[PDB]
Amino acid sequence: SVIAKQMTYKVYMSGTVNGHYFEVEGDGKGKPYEGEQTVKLTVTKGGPLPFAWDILSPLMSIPFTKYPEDIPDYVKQSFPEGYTWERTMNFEDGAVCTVSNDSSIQGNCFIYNVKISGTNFPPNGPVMQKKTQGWEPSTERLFARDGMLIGNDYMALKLEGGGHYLCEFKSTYKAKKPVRMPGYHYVDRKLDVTSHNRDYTSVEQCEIAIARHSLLG
Amino acid sequence: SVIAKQMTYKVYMSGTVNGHYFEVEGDGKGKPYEGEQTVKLTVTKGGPLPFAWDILSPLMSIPFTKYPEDIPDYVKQSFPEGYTWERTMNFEDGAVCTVSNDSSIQGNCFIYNVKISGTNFPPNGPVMQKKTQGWEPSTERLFARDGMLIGNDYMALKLEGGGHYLCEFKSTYKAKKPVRMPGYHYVDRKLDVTSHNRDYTSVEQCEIAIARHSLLG
Repeated sequence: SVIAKQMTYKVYMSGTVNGHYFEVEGDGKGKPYEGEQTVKLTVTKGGPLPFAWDILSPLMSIPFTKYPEDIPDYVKQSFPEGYTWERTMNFEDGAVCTVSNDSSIQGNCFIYNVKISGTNFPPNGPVMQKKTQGWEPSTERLFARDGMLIGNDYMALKLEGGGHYLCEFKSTYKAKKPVRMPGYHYVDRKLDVTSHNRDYTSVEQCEIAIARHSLLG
Repeated sequence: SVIAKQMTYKVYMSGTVNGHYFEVEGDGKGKPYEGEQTVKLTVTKGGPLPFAWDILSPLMSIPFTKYPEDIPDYVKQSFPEGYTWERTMNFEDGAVCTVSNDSSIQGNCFIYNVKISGTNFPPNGPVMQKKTQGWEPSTERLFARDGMLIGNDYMALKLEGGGHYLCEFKSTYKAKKPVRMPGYHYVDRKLDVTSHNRDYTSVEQCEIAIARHSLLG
């Protein structure tokens, strides 16, 4: 097993949202087998960002998911060779982000290369007016198809003054070598911003991610 | 007590799928506060149906959901006046159904009026070829907006041979008077066809439904 009980990672993010180019670099660590991690992000280009930080936070570490012994762990099995993923984020006011990731390993250090293209955020909307206050806890539905893992997740941003702003995640995770596939299952997650400077050009995040069966049956 | 701890209901369904008209009538009973119910359905017009029974099974009973004390029960509070809902079912092969419900109560019997319009089921697809083998248990994500309950569920039909046929549920539930709105939460469900005749003109189903918060602290 190339995945130690304690691990670090580096994330390199680049892309455009509503035509605004930026780069973010991150240093993370955690306990992959406990589904616990933390990351320090720096906006290295195009900060301060003109859009809500929250739209980037779930793009900056699926090896840090607690899997029980009876549910094959697609992502961890992929190492050392690693995996890629693609994701679409469909926001309820019509905006879309497309994201691609390539993940690899270097000693005790995962390396994530992530690219985002986001468009059609209304200038009106809570993303460009920064009215978001973090994501609700969520549950990804996962199942195996043609040797890839398909993920779906109904995510929701909390809005300044009470309501929610919805975002549908669709994810395709692809190991760079075939691995043992899981059955139909779920991952419960909780993602929080745990620190920031005033303009969110320096940010830290905590995540907890635990796989499980369906609760009923 | 508006809603008794042992209740019956009557379901009246009519609609069109790929232009085929049909009517279904049901007698149900269960324990609304324990999230347990059974129903006996008869296809009274247009039988035998030329499409998989499974696409109708989740359209014929949200009063029968076990809610814990701390999560407001939107649907039970709406009685005796009742509620309406609208649901879209979006299948991954481009098939779609739109559904509308109106519900009320009469003594110890709920009355459900449901109308469905479905189309675009391909002739060699699993619905028109009757290759489906029931729904996976699922989890509906619910939250409050402008006195209404918004629900989203990532559903999956099991197929002959072992894959899945995905369907996205989007639901809007509307109480007929103002009630105490719940916070963001989940309902887990398991729906089984427990008995049927060969052409599915007589069918019995069982359902379990339980509300909760996220599993993570």
